[PDB]
Amino acid sequence: AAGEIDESLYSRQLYVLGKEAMLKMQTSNVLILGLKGLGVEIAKNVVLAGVKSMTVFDPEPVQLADLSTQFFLTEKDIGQKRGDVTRAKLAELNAYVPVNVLDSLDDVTQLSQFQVVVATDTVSLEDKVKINEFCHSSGIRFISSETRGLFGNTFVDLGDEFTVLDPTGEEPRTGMVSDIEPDGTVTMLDDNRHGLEDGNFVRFSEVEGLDKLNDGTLFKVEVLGPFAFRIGSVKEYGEYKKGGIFTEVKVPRKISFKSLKQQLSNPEFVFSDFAKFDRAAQLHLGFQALHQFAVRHNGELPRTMNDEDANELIKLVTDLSVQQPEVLGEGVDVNEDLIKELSYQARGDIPGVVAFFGGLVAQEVLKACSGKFTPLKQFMYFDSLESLPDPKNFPRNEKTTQPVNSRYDNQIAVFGLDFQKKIANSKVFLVGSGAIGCEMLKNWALLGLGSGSDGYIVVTDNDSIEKSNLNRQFLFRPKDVGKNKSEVAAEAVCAMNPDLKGKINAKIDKVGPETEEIFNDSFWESLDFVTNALDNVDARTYVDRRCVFYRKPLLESGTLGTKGNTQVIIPRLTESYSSSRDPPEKSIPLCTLRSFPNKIDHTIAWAKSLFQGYFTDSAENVNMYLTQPNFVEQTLKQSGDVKGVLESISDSLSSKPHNFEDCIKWARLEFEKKFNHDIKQLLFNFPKDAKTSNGEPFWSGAKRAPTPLEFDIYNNDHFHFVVAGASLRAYNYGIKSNSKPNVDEYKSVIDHMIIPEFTPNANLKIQVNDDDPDPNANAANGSDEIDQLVSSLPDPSTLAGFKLEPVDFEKDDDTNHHIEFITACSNCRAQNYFIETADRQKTKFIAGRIIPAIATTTSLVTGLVNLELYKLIDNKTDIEQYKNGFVNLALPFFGFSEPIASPKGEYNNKKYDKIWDRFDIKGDIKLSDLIEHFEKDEGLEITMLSYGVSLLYASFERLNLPITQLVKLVTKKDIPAHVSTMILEICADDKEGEDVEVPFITIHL
Ligand SMILES: Nc1ncnc2c1ncn2[C@@H]1O[C@H](COP(=O)(O)OP(=O)(O)OP(=O)(O)O)[C@@H](O)[C@H]1O
Ligand SMILES: [Cl-]
Ligand SMILES: [K+]
Ligand SMILES: [Mg+2]
Ligand SMILES: [Mg+2]
Ligand SMILES: [Mg+2]
Repeated sequence: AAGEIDESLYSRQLYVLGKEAMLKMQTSNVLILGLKGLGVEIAKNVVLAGVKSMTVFDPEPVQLADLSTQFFLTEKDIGQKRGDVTRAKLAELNAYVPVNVLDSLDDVTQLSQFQVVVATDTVSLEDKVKINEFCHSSGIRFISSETRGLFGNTFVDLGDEFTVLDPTGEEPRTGMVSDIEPDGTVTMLDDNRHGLEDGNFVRFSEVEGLDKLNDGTLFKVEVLGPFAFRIGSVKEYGEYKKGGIFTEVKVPRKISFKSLKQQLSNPEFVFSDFAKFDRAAQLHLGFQALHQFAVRHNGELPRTMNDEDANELIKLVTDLSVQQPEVLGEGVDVNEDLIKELSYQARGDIPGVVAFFGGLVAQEVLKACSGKFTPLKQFMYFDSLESLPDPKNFPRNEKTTQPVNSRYDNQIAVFGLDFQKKIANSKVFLVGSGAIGCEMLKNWALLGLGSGSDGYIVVTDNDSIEKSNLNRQFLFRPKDVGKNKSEVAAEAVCAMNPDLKGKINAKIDKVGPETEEIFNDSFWESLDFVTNALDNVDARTYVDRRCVFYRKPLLESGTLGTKGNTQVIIPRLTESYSSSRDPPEKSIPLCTLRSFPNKIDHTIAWAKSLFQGYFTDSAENVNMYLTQPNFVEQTLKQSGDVKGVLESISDSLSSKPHNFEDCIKWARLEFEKKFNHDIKQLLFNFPKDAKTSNGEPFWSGAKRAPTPLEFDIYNNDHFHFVVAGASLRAYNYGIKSNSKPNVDEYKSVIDHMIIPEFTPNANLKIQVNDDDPDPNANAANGSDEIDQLVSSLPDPSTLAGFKLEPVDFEKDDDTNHHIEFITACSNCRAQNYFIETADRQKTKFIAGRIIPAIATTTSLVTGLVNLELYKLIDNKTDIEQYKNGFVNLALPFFGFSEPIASPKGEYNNKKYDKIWDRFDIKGDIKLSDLIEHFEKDEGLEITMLSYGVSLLYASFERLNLPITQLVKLVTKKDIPAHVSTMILEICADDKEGEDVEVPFITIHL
């Protein structure tokens, strides 16, 4: 099993961590001490990630209050040992990870069986120090974490010696160079930014004239603006001539950690929130004081909301400040109000805080196992005090926060009973049931959100469960693959908290325009707020627009590998998701794709397009030509690529295969065309020694002169191009004939083919720049030469019943030849242009647009969302109380900012909210009266009334049609069915005679 990773399970996580880090993880034995909510959350993430084994220690009996955040305990478990009852449920998370229970820790030498030891808040500070001393002195990595109500911390001690092998997890930077001067000044090609920072290291390739500079030697970077950097003298290597590519290399970094005992008096802090810098040292003394309080008082924490205990904690912190003078520093007084809240909340057990630290700490465990990413060094403290409701609405005292003998006692401890009841009675829509959705439903189950008679949860997701989902969608099991995500998730969390039984309406509908009959006005209007758990801009933007329309708050969030974000959208207050979006990533120039690739990303895009044309569009165009009597006529109206469409039909029918041998021949001939003849044609038009107008080499920089390929069936890429191409063609034409192709079989067919020789077309123009005109446009064909191709098409009557079967691209079925073809095809073109070839996993990442994902980040971001949710429940209108988050666990880095206020505008002298305000019109008004009323009371000379894309009115004949009739007219005579409201968008002029931006209209039918 050594060295093997199950890519079909770990696919998305492999794109975060890499194979080497996971191989180190699969050798590491982890021990977690304490299996309340914090411990089980950490264990859940580490077991999903795949370590060698997980061992849990917790002999304490389950009590009902433990269920606040321990999602694997049930009321039937009370009195049993937490470790014992949790082991079997953790074991079900990942069959590759054995989960054991450690019965006793009296003998500390047992720790020597483990590589990483995690001490949660069940471990006293006295025991944490003893355990850390044993781990530190033995070479065992040590991590501890504690949560106390809305506060928490983590401590990391990986020993005297630890090597970071990759500090960031980012793709290495690369770039093309146009000069390296004798002093090492490197000039970037054209406008290309290097993207490097001082102190980075690079190696070089293709630098002609400097020979051994390309041998993998590393050079330390001194940046000289964003388009040049310096590497020190290169005189010893020669004299630059031309060419070159730099590649950033991450070098190992040896670091050293101090023990817990040393760090108690002289801590090294990583801050979680730059608005709260000064709180870290205060909380550092406070968390210690809580332990001292417990040793005084028979192991008990301060009493909930108890002011006597709080005053005692403050004195403990004061005394400790004198013993630990370097913590606060000189002249800094104890923040007594802060310590008071810590005392008041010490017993609290809050799902969002547990999820935040569970995700952070589990990732630190994986860093400890692997050397991947930069460990936290060494203390981080956190609070989410902004989550507290306004005491005017929900007073906090010993009466309101007292236990009621329920699983929620330690959330009540913080928020009070009435606030928890308001959570129970909340009405929420969750859009999506994947990674964030599953974690979200778990958090809500622990909150009891929707368990109240007036509350409920709706969750919708049209997708089914797939194997790779299981790595981070922890409510799903191997047996659940193929079932509907939302339905399985709802059932799973109601087992975790039967209080939610019957309160989760699991739907399998896709959210978007086509389901507004389902998600109608009554549906949205009833909601308290909406939570997104989506993975695409279209769905996120659509939900955002509904939330704006219905003025519902929206909780947005996302992850990308180790990075994540949260966004709070509040009606009449903040920007929305849509207005905050970033302009799209610039696309690859078409000439670069078509003729001058220089990165594997370019050859993969090209190969994916060829795949689409060969095996999807070609088949569809045939079927349409055979089925629609007007196809040819339509194809000149619709056009786009008339020449290409008609040629594909003619090719598809004239060269139809009769057996599998015919498909092999076809694929071998396409190999010759794409990787030999077309390349000789390019070189005919642009000889290797050709010059531009200004006498410089045409083939320089981003233009890499290719060499045609001579087919070699022992080259893996040539072989698999033909295998995959033939199999997909055989699929197209319903031919049948092996998962293992036989090289000798294929070789016998190909060996006996006659391969047409290349003859150049000497009258072609190939586009060099995208600014230049397009030689291969419909305008570049001619209205006369298409007739030949049309009349040469066989009439459908000669092909009765003939049908081609189009391929639907599926990146995640490794037996279907899709990624095989794209990888081989890409790599053959990479061979043409001397680009390094890529394996199937990288090709699948790019061609499939897979998003790197891991449960640690998913759980952490979800925790942060639920800390903002508390603020919706209190109807907070102070924008300064909300927190938009950005996280990068690689670093680790945490940043928070208050949301951005909605832009405000003026159609002069009237102030409006450019996002949330609109004109509400009662009734199906006649067009003329609507135009009038804008002049009457809004003083607007309306100039463009549009419904969706079309313009119902434009000043560039005359209508007295009620809007509902007007829309029918211009939308090909369709009848609105369930529509009670209609959104219209206006362009207008103001009383001063000037065009103004104006809010949209709602027609209430
Ligand atoms: N318009 C929509 N309506 C409802 N659910 C949606 C919509 N668009 C996307 N989703 C859901 O959002 C969820 C996003 O979760 P996530 O991306 O973790 O899972 P996934 O897409 O199956 O995994 P992967 O991206 O790794 O294949 C998906 O389950 C997806 O079905
Ligand atoms: Cl390359
Ligand atoms: K020519
Ligand atoms: Mg400098
Ligand atoms: Mg999916
Ligand atoms: Mg997805």
